[PDB]
Order: sequence, then structure tokens, then C-alpha cells
Amino acid sequence: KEFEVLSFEIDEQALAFDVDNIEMVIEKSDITPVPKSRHFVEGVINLRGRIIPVVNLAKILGISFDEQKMKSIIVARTKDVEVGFLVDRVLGVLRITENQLDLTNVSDKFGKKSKGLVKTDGRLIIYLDIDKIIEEITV
Amino acid sequence: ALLVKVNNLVYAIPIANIDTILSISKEDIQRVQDRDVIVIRGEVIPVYRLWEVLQIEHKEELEEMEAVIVRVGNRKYGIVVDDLLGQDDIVIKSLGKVFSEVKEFSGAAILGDGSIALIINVSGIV
Amino acid sequence: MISNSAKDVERVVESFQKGAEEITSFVETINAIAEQTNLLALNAAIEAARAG
Repeated sequence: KEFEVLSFEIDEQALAFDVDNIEMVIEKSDITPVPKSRHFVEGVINLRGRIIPVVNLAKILGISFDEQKMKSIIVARTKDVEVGFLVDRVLGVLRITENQLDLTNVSDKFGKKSKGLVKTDGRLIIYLDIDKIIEEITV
Repeated sequence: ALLVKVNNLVYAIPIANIDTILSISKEDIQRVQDRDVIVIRGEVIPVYRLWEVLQIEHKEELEEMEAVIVRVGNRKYGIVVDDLLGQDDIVIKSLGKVFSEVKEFSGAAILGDGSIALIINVSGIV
Repeated sequence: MISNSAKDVERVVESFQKGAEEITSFVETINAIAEQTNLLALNAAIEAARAG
């Protein structure tokens, strides 16, 4: 099936989740600190009249990062909640095909939260599932 | 609420519960065999430093500090704050579902200049 | 006579350095009284605002 996903990297590792689950993208400016915050969250911002949490994606997944290099908040959108994910550079919208999609995630930390792995143009773009990632951050 | 600031961050204090607002000296404050106390009117009040009970980095050096005495049940504890912003009747919103474990705040809020301010729970700090 | 007159400038200069520390402590007191009046008024106000 022809799914169109939002492509972006963290420490030269490619990732992506669907465009279906996107609210917007912004640059981090004054994220309000919440005292006694769990290790993977930065704080909260007001966007589109709502109070959006800004999580730090790589600290949920279990992968490397730099917090002065990372400066892009990708704001997501499910029926349940809208949450921003702080990361590095962004690429943009990519239509993927099932023919170059593999389901092997046996050795991955976030491999039961990954829909697959897209082997497009010599890159290893891992396809995430927003739902199961948001179920982990909730308390 | 009475809007107060620490680290230039807005924290609202429920007006109804209060008992007084007092600027205390650094010489007075003492410890007995537990956390900090202050002898006020010959009575002993358990003083607390907002930034300590919230676990946030703050100023090192002593100064003459402003304290708000808040009442709970049949008693009352002291809350030390840095600066006093200004009162207003605010709108309480939810803290959020990533912050469920935090007991010190009952609810966030959007102020008139668009600033975010959390509202302190009077029974959340011991 | 310019000796005696110029020495009488040091009389005015050392009279103004005495008056400067004088007025400065009187103004540091008007700061204290105002900042205490501010905290006192905000207590009347905070205690009045729940008294019906």
C-alpha cells in the first residue's frame, strides 16, 4: 500500500511515522519547565490554543542524541492526544511501497512499536507506530 | 490566586487557604532534628523552600526571603518564594497525562499575557 | 588669599561628602518604608479578598 510518511533523522539514524498523524512542525522556543518531570520530557508549550507536551523521542526509543544540536519539534496528532517530539533535522514527505518494506524487528529496542523497516535508496528508514509510542509516555 | 515567581517561573497560590505573607531573616531560620523551622509569634512553623520541594536548581547564597504561610487542616506550613507577581482570578486547566505522578500541582493555567502558571496543591507538600 | 579661598573649596567638598552619606541613608530608609508599605498593603489586600 502507498503510505506517505514524514522522514527525519536522529544522530544520522533514519526514522518516520505517517502524515495522517501530524499537526505541524516548529523550532523550539521557550518550552515551559514542569517540576518533577520524567527523563524523556522537556516540558509544555501552548500551540493552536492547546497545551502540548514536548517529549524527547530518542529517550523513549533508547538511542543516542545531542540536546544542543536537536532543535526541531514535530507535533503529532492522534484521536486521543497531540504531543510534540523534539528531534534533529527533518526531510519531509515520502511515499513508501510494500515491496521495499520488511517486518524483521527481532533485535530492536522499539521493535514492537515499529510497523516495519523501509529499505529505500540505500537507507534504513524505520517505520514507527505513533499509538504504541504514546501509550508508553502516559502515566 | 496569588501569583508568585521562582526562577522567573509563575506558580499560583490559592488565596482562600492563606494566613499571612512575611519577609523573614536568614539569621532566624534553624533546624531542630528534622527539616527547617522558624519561630514566629513564639509558635514554631515548618518552613519549606519552594525550589527544594520541587527539586529545581536555584540560588546558592542566603538573603532575606519572602514566605507565604498557607493553612491546611488544623495547621499551617511556610512556603518560601522568590518574587511576588500579582493576584488574579484564574482558570484551572488539567496538568496533563504525562504528569499524573506529580502531587504538588493540582492544575495548570493560561494567564492573561499567555504565560503558563501551575497551581500549587495546599496538601501536596510535606 | 587664593590659598585661603581654595582651601575653603575643600570645606564645601567635605560638607557635600557628609551630606551625600546623610541623604543616601535617608533615601535607603524611604526605600525600606515603601517596600514594607507594599508588603503590608498586599497583606491587607490578600486578607480582605476573602472576608465577604
